[PDB]
Amino acid sequence: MPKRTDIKSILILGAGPIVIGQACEFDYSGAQACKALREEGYRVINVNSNPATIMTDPEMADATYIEPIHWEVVRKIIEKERPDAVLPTMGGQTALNCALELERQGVLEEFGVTMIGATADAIDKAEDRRRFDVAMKKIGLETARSGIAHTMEEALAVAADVGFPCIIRPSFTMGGSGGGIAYNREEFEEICARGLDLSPTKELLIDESLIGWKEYEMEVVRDKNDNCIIVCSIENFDAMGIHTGDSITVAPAQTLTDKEYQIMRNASMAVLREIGVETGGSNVQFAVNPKNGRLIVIEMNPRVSRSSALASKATGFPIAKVAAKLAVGYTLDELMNDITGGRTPASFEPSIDYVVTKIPRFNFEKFAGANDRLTTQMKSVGEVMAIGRTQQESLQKALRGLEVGATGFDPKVSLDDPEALTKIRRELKDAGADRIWYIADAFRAGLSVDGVFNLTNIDRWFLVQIEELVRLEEKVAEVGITGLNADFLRQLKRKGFADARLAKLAGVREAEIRKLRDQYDLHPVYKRVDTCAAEFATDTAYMYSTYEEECEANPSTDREKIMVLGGGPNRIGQGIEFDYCCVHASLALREDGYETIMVNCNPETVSTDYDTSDRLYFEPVTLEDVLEIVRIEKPKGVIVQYGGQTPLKLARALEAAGVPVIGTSPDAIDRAEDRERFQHAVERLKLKQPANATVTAIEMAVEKAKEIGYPLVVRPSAMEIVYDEADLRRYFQTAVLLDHFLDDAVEVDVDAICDGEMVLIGGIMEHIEQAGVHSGDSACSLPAYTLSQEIQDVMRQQVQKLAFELQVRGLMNVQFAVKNNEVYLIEVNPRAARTVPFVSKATGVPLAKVAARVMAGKSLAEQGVTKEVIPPYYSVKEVVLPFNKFPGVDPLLGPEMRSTGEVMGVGRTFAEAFAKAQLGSNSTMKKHGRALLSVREGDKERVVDLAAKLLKQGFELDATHGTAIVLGEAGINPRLVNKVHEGRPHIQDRIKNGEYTYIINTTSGRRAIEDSRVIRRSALQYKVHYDTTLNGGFATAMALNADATEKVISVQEMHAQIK
Amino acid sequence: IKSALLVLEDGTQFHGRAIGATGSAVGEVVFNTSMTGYQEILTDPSYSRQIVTLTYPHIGNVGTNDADEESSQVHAQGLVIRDLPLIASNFRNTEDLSSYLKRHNIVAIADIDTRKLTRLLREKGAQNGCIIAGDNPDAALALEKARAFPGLNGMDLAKEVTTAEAYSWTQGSWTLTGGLPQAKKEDELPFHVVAYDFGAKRNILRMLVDRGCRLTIVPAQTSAEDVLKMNPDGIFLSNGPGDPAPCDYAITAIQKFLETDIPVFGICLGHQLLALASGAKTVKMKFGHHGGNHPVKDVEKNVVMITAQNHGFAVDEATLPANLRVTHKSLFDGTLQGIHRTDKPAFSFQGHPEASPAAPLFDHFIELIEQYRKT
Ligand SMILES: Nc1ncnc2c1ncn2[C@@H]1O[C@H](COP(=O)(O)OP(=O)(O)O)[C@@H](O)[C@H]1O
Ligand SMILES: Nc1ncnc2c1ncn2[C@@H]1O[C@H](COP(=O)(O)OP(=O)(O)O)[C@@H](O)[C@H]1O
Ligand SMILES: CC[N+](CC)(CC)CC
Ligand SMILES: NCCC[C@H](N)C(=O)O
Ligand SMILES: [Cl-]
Ligand SMILES: [Cl-]
Ligand SMILES: [Cl-]
Ligand SMILES: [Cl-]
Ligand SMILES: [Cl-]
Ligand SMILES: [Cl-]
Ligand SMILES: [K+]
Ligand SMILES: [K+]
Ligand SMILES: [K+]
Ligand SMILES: [K+]
Ligand SMILES: [K+]
Ligand SMILES: [K+]
Ligand SMILES: [Mn+2]
Ligand SMILES: [Mn+2]
Ligand SMILES: [Mn+2]
Repeated sequence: MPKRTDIKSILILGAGPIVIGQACEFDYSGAQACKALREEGYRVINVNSNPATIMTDPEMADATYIEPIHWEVVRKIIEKERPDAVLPTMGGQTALNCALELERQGVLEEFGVTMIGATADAIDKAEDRRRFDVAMKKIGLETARSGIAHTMEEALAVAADVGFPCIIRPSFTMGGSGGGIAYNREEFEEICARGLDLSPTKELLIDESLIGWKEYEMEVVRDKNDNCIIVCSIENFDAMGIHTGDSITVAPAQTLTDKEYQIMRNASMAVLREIGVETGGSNVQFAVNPKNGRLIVIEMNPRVSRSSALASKATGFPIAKVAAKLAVGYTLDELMNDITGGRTPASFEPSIDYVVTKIPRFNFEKFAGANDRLTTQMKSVGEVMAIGRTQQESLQKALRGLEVGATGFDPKVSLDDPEALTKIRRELKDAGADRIWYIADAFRAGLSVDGVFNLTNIDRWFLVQIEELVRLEEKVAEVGITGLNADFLRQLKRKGFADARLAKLAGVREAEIRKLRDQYDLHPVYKRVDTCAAEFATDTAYMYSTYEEECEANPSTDREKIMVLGGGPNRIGQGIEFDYCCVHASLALREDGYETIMVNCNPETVSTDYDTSDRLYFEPVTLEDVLEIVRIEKPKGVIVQYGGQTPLKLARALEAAGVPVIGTSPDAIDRAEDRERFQHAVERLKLKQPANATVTAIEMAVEKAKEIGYPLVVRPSAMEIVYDEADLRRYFQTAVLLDHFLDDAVEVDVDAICDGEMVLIGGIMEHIEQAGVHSGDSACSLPAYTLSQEIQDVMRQQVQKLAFELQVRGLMNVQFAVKNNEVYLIEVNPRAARTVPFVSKATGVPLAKVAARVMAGKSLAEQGVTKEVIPPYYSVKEVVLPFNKFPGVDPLLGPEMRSTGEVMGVGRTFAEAFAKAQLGSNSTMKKHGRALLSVREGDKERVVDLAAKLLKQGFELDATHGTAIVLGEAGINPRLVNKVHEGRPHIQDRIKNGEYTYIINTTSGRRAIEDSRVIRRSALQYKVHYDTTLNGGFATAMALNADATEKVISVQEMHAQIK
Repeated sequence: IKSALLVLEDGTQFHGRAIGATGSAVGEVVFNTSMTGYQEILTDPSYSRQIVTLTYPHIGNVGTNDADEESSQVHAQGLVIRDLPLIASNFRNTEDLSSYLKRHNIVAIADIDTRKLTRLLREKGAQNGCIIAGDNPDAALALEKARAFPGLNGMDLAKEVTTAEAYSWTQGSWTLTGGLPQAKKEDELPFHVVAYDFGAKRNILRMLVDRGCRLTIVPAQTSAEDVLKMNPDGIFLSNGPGDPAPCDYAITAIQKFLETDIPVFGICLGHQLLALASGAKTVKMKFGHHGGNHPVKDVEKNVVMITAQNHGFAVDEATLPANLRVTHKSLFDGTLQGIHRTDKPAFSFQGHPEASPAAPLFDHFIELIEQYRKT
């Protein structure tokens, strides 16, 4: 059947802020869904609280809502837009979850909204773990022996039954959220308590262990006619027991016989039929006993996911696009296959002639105290993908593309460490993020394949391959550079060894390997992705590098090309924000007429959607890889300022190699990025910077420290604030630059553009949290909500001075600190910053598109973008922290960034924006109850007011000793509460018992912090809203006066208010 | 350094590594897009005189096992792949690939640009080639032998693989649990089908059994007369290698059954013969259909099937006789995939049906055979 006509308008539910387990994939999927529907004449309405998405770009849809993803809010949206249908499968579990709440609240009924893609019942059937398990048995498919639990006593009873270790999986969660592996009763109660609480349906599924079996996934699509295809198969590298998202995985499956494959493929299909997925895609997970092919169904996700994005990139089959069309009545046979120049229908099973490898990206180093072992709950923050003709080639390219400083299998331990074998063993038995490297070290340390297998359960098929790489590395080391003859070098390159890894081996410079390659004329070729193993030609240029004979790049000799360097896998501090800019650069210059080439290997992004650019090279963003492209494309210009730190770091080298880098020069970038160079410029400019010093030795610091003046920011050559001499030392022990810490100052970010002729202020954002709390983790407002115009004008002027002095050409970002009516410079980032997307959304100006043009040669005047835009509404940005993923961490803000994502709040007043932002951030704040106050000395003065504002709003108060004393003297007599050591009952008790609905807790001083840790941890565990800064608490107070569900506005409308 | 080299008629050279027997192999070169199932492809008679190129780079990850043998032997002239894995890793493997190829005395080459090859074959259609594995492969020789090859156009290949003397097969399908079952006893199979071994695959047979069919496999040329003599609930024309065209023998026979109200079911090559005997005409494809992800529509039901294809020629839909109704077409290329006699109990499928435990096809056959005995 063709497109449905009893439907005109469709509401698409977005995923919300990026978090671990639910990331970019949904902006990729969401955009695809918009695109798809919009191409089919539907009127599209969508909601997504996350501004850094392409999906929320006004030009992508009819009605765009950047509002808190709360059912009430959505209700308002439904009531105001009257969508005929609702597509809830393109937005993670947020979207599933919301769809179902809406439906449960009768909102859908009330407005006649039909749910498409997947019905509510089907979703439930898959998301309710008990139902799911009942379906499989109904279908005769096997599952782990298990029990459902709604309570702890039930949980324990299941546990007695299945034994330890056992696996815990909550209903209505994903990415292992709220789950884990229990090896003992203790662990068991902890995880169960957590998942029962996190489960939207307060339900757990508890299984017996299959730890170590092989883990597989299949991507399935099914139309209303019952047509049904496997888009992709995935074999996990890491065994069952480590979440698919935290595992290294490959496409396609490698160790199943055709017979097992078919059985798995039949099962997958049946699973979809039983669940009821009739018009969309689904991911089916299985477990296979390597010893006898025994197959067990694990779960199913009735929607798009991180695997389907991966699968889509892996095969060139746009899962979400197709699915968005099935949603509207189309059938597979009716749709054309995207990359094969519409020459074949979408109704077929892809076939690939290469190997795809995906590697998760972690950020453990940002989480002190965190359990860093891999388990069933996702802990990764991103992922990289690679394509190679061989698994070997595939894997090594992924490694080098991970952005973790590896060049392949770089060693972790020393050959001569007598303890190594022991470290290795550990790392192998109990996997961490580094395991892959330890596997190579094991082979260097003399462990056999069988020995590694046994500790890891990783299929030998894989293991032997790594071992063979090692032995090749060893030869490299023997023979050295002299042994690096064409045949050998070619061999090595075929197994994907990087010039750099080889260079370390032969003890020479990466550049020397590169030269050798030039000499020998040993360069890679480019294959194209086509979904069909070359059975049909493709008119798409989606390419990957390999060492083979025939090249398919066929670059145009025709146009002026522009290259955009992507950021690689996402990481904390390096997220979707940068990718958004990349996409815009591309869209804008393509539209302008250039041939746009995109270089990136992040499977979750829109950047890596072949639709996004003219040419896509799905490759590691490194010097080697880039140069090879440049070599053949001979581009007019290369943009290195939009992908974050990754491309930023390649800048000098690229230019050194003759690459035509456009926009702010690499040297200019350096001026800003190098502290010294930087202080000189400030000096030159006669600006104000905090006092600083570079200290080598201890005593040197203590002294210098006396000059500078405490407190101080201790940034090495992981940051820290030291208050005194003792502190100084104190740090010194545990642990360099030294900067006076600007206490009680307001932090501001400013995004601007410079074309060498003029400077455009994109936006001035005032942080809620003061300087000392990383900008990446601070909430902020555009326009500022407390700074004077006077002082903003001063920052404006400094921005201009700096722009010119540094020779910025494109985007720039400036960070100041305001104290006592004085502006202080904190730093300059001569490139696109993470606030860019938010600023664009808030001001209606696509800065990235503008700066890109500038970079390419079109001035600000020529473009007609020369005046700063100050919107008529407030825009507030709030963040989302991953602390709940790492209970061992003290959920406290500070000078280092830990947030994974962000949302935006739009309001008539600051209070209103803030309120929306806060709700959007998944805050459990309530407009009534008892508040706990426990603040540091410095805050003792302003607290009174806070206490009073809380009192007015109808809250009751509790406070700890010192705080109480202060409040008493001010006339406020809170109910006294015991510090844990003080006695009972104390805070933990009270927090634990639900006594609080809000907590305000501030702390200054390493030791004072370590002490108060317990308040913060309980607050988090118990879901009580908490603020760790006084500014924050005030903001929360203001928000009490507002109603985030009162009014909604589309982005079109917001923009339309701009004069 | 155990060299190997594959040369195309056209002079295109591919240098790689020997991973099979020492020697030379010549034949028409084809590409198969299947990601799994290499063993089954190799042991398919459909591949006689053919040089098989597998698009999926790693070939042999699971080793081999008898159960995965589709015939009593390796019918592939040679094997061209990109990478031969270091090990085989599957609970079912009984012998690594290299070892197996050696045993079956097959000349295989590894380490070449299969993708480039594939594109060639696809762009300029099939080609005859020669593989040379040994000490100092002679490119000129290889080119020679390549050019020298007759060709498959107009080659009756069915005669070369068919069995010598008829026989019974009462073996059904494999199971994970049961593996290959024991052969059923005659009184255990309702129906009695006579299968024309045009180089048929073990799967299909097990499938017919699975459906109550006790079968008597007969050689290619066997005479309808001789056939008709066994009072067969039905007749089945198996899959096989080469050109159907020159198999006058079977055509003749076929027509003979066609006068009868006996149910006739053809698969692949047999699908072409039926066609022929029904008056239609067969063409030789540019590169053919080789793989396991081929979309085929059942025009009648408007439903798509993902199938397994292993054909070099096809039946011309333009030159069909009115007594031939089109039952299936290829979604990839429109080609004809199946037909039924408007006037008789005879129909066929181009693809190669497979067990769940196609079925529709198969079932029909049975219902047809029943209707016939119910008469
Ligand atoms: N019985 C089991 N034994 C061992 N590991 C298991 C078992 N069930 C699931 N797992 C592991 O836990 C993971 C997450 O379970 P899954 O059902 O996929 O949850 P989610 O919906 O959160 O992704 C799997 O990818 C696998 O590594
Ligand atoms: N001297 C200082 N006084 C106060 N806060 C500062 C000072 N130096 C840095 N900060 C804080 O540390 C954060 C990180 O410093 P910055 O130089 O911007 O680091 P990064 O390179 O990580 O962006 C700022 O956003 C701010 O909260
Ligand atoms: C996974 C995203 N959440 C559940 C769907 C948790 C933050 C949004 C509330
Ligand atoms: N703006 C960052 C999140 C703030 C968190 N409520 C805290 O106060 O620590
Ligand atoms: Cl979740
Ligand atoms: Cl078992
Ligand atoms: Cl050598
Ligand atoms: Cl930034
Ligand atoms: Cl933890
Ligand atoms: Cl080659
Ligand atoms: K409706
Ligand atoms: K599920
Ligand atoms: K896994
Ligand atoms: K701040
Ligand atoms: K910085
Ligand atoms: K070669
Ligand atoms: Mn799931
Ligand atoms: Mn899962
Ligand atoms: Mn900064």
